Amino acid sequence: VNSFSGYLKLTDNVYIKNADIVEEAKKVKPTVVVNAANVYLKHGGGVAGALNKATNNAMQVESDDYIATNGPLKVGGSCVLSGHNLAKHCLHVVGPNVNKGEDIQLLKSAYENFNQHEVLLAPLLSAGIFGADPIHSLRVCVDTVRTNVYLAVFDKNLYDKLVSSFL
Ligand SMILES: O=C(O)Cc1cc2ccccc2s1
Repeated sequence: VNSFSGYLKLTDNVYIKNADIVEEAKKVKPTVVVNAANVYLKHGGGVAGALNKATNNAMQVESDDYIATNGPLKVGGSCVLSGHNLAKHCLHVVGPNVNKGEDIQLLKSAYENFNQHEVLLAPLLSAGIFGADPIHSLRVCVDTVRTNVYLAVFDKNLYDKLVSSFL
């Protein structure tokens, strides 16, 4: 038993809710919140900006130190950093950005990072401003992640569409 509330069950291990991931993280304070990162950990917009804004920019300060030491992530890759005021840990995962020309085939590699954590609060990787088809991203999630994933879909209309179209 855990602390997540009002999620629809999609599969044995995947749950979904129409929720702001920031508000969800503040309420639940999960062990792991997933950030929809880029390889530079430049948290300008979307989930990264909203999460970063909610940390008062501490996520970006930590991230710049991480990049200065380690260099950029790989598309499909991840790193674990602090969750600050939102979670124990933040798993920064780089899904391919279709709007930057990145290969959508790397989405499965991105979701494999979630398997290193027993429970995660996560967004829909490569969807929204990443340019991928969110229906596809949910299918790859369900077909790749074996650990317990709580998907927070921000967009109301998109949440309804994902549930109604889910096989
Ligand atoms: O939750 C949503 O509505 C769908 C989105 C996924 C995502 C990923 C990165 C950046 C923004 C967004 S919006």
